[PDB]
Amino acid sequence: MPITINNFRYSDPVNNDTIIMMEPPYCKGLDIYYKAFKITDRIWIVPERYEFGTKPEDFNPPSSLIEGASEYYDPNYLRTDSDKDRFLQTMVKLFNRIKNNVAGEALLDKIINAIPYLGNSYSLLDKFDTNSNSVSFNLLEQDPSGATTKSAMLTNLIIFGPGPVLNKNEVRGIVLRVDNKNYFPCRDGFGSIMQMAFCPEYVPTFDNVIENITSLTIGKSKYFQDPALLLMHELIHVLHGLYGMQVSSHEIIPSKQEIYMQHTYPISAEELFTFGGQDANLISIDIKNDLYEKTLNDYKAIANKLSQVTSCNDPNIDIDSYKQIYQQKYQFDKDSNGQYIVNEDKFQILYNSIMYGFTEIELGKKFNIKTRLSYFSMNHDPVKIPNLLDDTIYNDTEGFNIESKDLKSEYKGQNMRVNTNAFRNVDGSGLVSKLIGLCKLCIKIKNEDLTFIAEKNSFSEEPFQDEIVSYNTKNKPLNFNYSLDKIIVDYNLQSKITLPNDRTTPVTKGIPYAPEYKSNAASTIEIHNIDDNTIYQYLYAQKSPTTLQRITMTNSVDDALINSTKIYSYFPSVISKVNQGAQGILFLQWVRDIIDDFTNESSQKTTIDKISDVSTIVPYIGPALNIVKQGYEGNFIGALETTGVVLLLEYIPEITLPVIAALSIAESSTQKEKIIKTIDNFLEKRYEKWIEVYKLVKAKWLGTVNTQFQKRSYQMYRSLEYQVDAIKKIIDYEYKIYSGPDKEQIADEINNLKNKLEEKANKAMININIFMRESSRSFLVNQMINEAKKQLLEFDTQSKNILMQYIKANSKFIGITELKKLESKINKVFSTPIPFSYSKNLDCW
Amino acid sequence: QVQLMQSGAEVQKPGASVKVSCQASGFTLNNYYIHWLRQAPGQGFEWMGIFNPSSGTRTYAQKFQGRISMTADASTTTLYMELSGLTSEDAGVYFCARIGGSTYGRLMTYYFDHWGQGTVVAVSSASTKGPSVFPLAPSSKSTSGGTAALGCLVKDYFPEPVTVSWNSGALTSGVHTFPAVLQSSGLYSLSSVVTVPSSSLGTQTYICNVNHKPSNTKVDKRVEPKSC
Amino acid sequence: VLTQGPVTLSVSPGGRGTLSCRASRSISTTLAWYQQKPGQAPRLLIYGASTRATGIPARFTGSGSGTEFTLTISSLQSEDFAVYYCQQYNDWPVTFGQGTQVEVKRTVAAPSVFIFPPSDEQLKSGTASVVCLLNNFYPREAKVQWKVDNALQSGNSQESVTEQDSKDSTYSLSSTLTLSKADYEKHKVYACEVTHQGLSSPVTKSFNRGEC
Repeated sequence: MPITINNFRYSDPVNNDTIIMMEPPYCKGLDIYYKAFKITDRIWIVPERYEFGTKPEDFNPPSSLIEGASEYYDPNYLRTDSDKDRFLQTMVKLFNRIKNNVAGEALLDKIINAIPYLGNSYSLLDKFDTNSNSVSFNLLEQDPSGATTKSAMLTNLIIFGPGPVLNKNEVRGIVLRVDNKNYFPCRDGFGSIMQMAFCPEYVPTFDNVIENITSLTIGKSKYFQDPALLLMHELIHVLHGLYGMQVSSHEIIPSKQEIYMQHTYPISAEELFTFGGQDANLISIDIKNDLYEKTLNDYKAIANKLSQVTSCNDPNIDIDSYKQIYQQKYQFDKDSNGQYIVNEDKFQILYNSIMYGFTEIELGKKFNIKTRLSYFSMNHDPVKIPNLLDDTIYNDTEGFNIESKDLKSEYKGQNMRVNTNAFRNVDGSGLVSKLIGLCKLCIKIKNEDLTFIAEKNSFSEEPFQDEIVSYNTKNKPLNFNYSLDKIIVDYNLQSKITLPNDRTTPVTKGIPYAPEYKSNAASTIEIHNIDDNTIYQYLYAQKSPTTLQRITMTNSVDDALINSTKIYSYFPSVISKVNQGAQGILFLQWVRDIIDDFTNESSQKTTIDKISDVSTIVPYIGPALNIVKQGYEGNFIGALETTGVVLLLEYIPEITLPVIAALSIAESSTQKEKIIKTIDNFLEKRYEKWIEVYKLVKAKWLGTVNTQFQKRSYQMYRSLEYQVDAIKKIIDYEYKIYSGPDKEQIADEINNLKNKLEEKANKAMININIFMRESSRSFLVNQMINEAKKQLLEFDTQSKNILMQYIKANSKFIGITELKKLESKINKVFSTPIPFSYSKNLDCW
Repeated sequence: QVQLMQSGAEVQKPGASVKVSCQASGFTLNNYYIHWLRQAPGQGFEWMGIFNPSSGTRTYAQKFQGRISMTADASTTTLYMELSGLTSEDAGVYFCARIGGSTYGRLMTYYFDHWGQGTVVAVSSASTKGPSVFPLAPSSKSTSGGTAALGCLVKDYFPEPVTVSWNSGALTSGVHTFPAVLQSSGLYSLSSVVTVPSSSLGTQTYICNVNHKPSNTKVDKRVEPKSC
Repeated sequence: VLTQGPVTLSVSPGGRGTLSCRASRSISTTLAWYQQKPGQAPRLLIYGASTRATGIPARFTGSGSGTEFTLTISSLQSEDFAVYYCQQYNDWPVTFGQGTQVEVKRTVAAPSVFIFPPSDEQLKSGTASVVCLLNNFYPREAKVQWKVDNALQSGNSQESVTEQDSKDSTYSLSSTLTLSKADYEKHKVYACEVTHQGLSSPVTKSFNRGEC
């Protein structure tokens, strides 16, 4: 039962077994061969740069980017045979790391045993079609006399090296060509081959600002990601494509109108389900039903397609062995006649296990690997891990968080302020980013510190149309989740099903076209000329000069911008002393009244009696981020009492809804007695819509009004870092000029109080994070929920006057049976609304 | 009961030092902003300085910057005000004021609701001088509209007050003790008058008891009519 | 800065008043009002432009538009005679107004003026101080003028106090004239001339070296 991982060096000879001479799909029929290695069952590795559909100039670093975060370019990566052996030995160690945990051992088992359907929507109904490049590749087998031979091989996954971009990893299905259209068998439930362009050395980076839990000794720090977790992330897409459930529609497009908005690629609904967490209700409950019904129609078509098979093209393939494998893969049943049918009860378990089973957050808890909690957390510049083959840095059982080196606790193995021996910075020669300009003095801002806002057209409007109720209308499940522990329990109970010999007949029938590389390169930087001061001029004025020179602070933002030595600040009394030159007095009173000066100007907390949900209000948000109302220069509390929490937004949204169409009843036939099930479906579908729009309003908040709240916390963290770093340099200049006899003894006490600055700046971020998180909860549960509840109380009295008119029409069938007189008092739950659950739906009874 | 008490100012000289104190009683002190404020003999209110509960944050108004300092002791429930380099524009009454609602978390920005009673800062160049006491007689230019008029003129004295009282306190009707006049050489002067019957002047005896407490100079000064 | 000009304001008892507090754009914070008498500690009337604490009666309240604020009081009494201050902030500290003293009911009272010659004791020590006493007068506005025979000596070694209110709701003042030896014996008469326009009333008292 345990999975085996093979070992080889790149210089090992071809054996026509685990080491072959490949022909990748998109090389069908060109006689171009690359060396491949079988890492395990149905998985191969090709140490080559992904160069399909590309130009040699695409691998060069451009001047600026078109969309997304920073990208690193290097044409010389994976070039020599020493780089390919470095790539081969690293991938073996990452697969051993995944194997040594039962969560990763179950993920590999699902991928290996999910072989794709021989055939698709444009194959023949009576035969298995193992004769397209989308299911078969070729290899060349030499004899002792150097005489080659053409053969084929079946496989599920092939891992290459990275493309022009190194720190982005991809996974992809094979497109087909039919009547001049693109077609993916990995999206119709058939499955196909999934190819990887993986790079293990260059990893992304995140921080620790937003999270609720906070430790005063840990503070705020940045972290880098485990490449093993970056690989399992890349196997679930293969699992999704092997089952043919790749999603591609109901994407989300960002907004590209204002300047403070972020330009990125459209977020797909394939990527939000894989990551997991609270960013999974980003898709509304109504789209998840559309995706569920599509796969059900696809698997139903496969069941009928699999029942009419009689033969194949390869004369040696036993036709009975495969039909038991795909009744096992697709969870099919048999009727009394022998045809395969779809058991919906077994389909719901299988569909939830693939889409909402394996996530990166769940796999990170099982592997003790630290992950970000929000898809919208800040991404920094990527780093590289040069010593993955060093067990003192990374082993196949703990990764970077080794316990024998006190690195497992608090994920210090990934902390960049602690484990400095594990990562190195990338040279700026290949690192390319997208910069925006604010001229007013021109400043450049990256494409990662802005704020992601999407569009309104990207969100479903189906929960607004006409839904027709009948007698045979079923219920929506409203259940789209699956526990990872349940997958591990079922995996241990499995019987070892065996795959057949994966050798077949050569390929003769593909087409060797690769989809063209979509470029991201841009020639020029977008330059914005504005009139007024935005939030980024306020943050730029707080930056300290990178020189040991006299510095002062001022309350004028224009003085700090023009003058080099002057810095903008929003703590009035703190500016009183740092400018005062302490002459003739000890640093005891001078320095202490500078440390705890910042203490009681930073952790400021208040409440507003009009706003009951927010328990902590930080007043100095306004003056530090230029969040001010007309006629409120500094009166941040007075502007909050009038406008409300909407003032913190950079971008006010429309909070209304159009119209929620009444339900209609079309089952007029009362030919059979006790047709009252039509009443039950009308009550059940009434309850569903009240959950649909709710989770469709919970969907727009996560994608438009829960990102400007998060970035106020990031912008507050930078300002608090600018203010603290300024004070810590203000105090060093007066210390070098200080010429006192006690100077040598009080040195440790001076540095002891500079660490007190971070301790109070962290306590301030605790109040700020509670501010922005509760204010984000106060703009949902009140306003637009009360604007969801507003005219959803209208569809109710618009569906009783249709129901009771349907009840009054077929009234002569339900009387004198304790049914009609009962179902008029039953209309009390109709006076009761179904409330909202922000987080957990608690039931104390 | 909630109370602040203040103490530690008298009469000083230019450029000396003094130190003033503000001891609370009735709440948890270590949770409130506490200001210092003042008032000059004639001008209106002027904020001087605030400190913060954590013996922490503090600013000063421009007119005393670098010349004064604020600090506190979180273990003796006292805060203080240092004055250094005193001039003739620093006299006046000073208050310490805590801000209210700091029970709901100390770091409230802008508030206050309760001062104490205030002690007098006094700075000047003259010295502590006992007063020259002289009679003030009735005569026909100011007598007998039914009643007469006398008094005692206290002459040339420094720090106020002067407790004035007639014939060992057995005469407190018809009393007018006028406010003091601040002259041009820093020394003060007030007089007390009584309004008495004028036909018995000669048979009853009118004494004024002058007390200059900050100088230990007690005078008893009879006053009787004359006959030019 | 916070302007409360004019620094005074008067209204009959039991009516409606307004005290204004003009600021600028370099303010825009909360404002507090404060009733104040010099023999007592200041009292918090209004805080936060509007909020009023428990214990302040139902007469004190206000508003605040743009860069200006005001204090409003209802049903004035005699105890409301006090000084009122508005207290704002900027990007640095606390900032107070110049303050506004509110007068209420008043009646016209003529001053009682007694002059004294120099006594027999001061001329044998060399000095010669001349005293003019005014009391029991209202309004608190009065002009004091000194004269030698017929020549004015206003400001020539003259010290005059500012009118201060007595516990009888009437004002009193004093006025001293310093001289040498000759100047009392050299002239035929001095005179203390006061002027109180409560009834357009000037009254003059004189004395003279031993005119017995």
